[PDB]
Amino acid sequence: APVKSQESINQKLALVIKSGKYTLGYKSTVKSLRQGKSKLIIIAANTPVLRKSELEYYAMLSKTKVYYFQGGNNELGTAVGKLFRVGVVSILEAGDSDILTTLA
Repeated sequence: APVKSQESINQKLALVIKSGKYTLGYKSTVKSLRQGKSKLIIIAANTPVLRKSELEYYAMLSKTKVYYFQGGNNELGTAVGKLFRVGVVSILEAGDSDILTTLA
């Protein structure tokens, strides 16, 4: 999270989710990252050190990037699912906008 860009990652990631391949929620990401073919993970959820370290480990095993958006509330829920607050996300094919090569 670059200081002002809490809207930009939201907008660009929803703009991607319009047709690109994503996953939502801890088990969903963990599964999908253990499936290797991920490229970018987002953590916008109250995620402690061991929990982030596990996601970060799968983002290291898979040849992936980690993006912390850990506002301690729900700020990416806006882009992804609107209802749940746990903004833990990952993207596998951004076949829409360049997010995994610019938000890199």
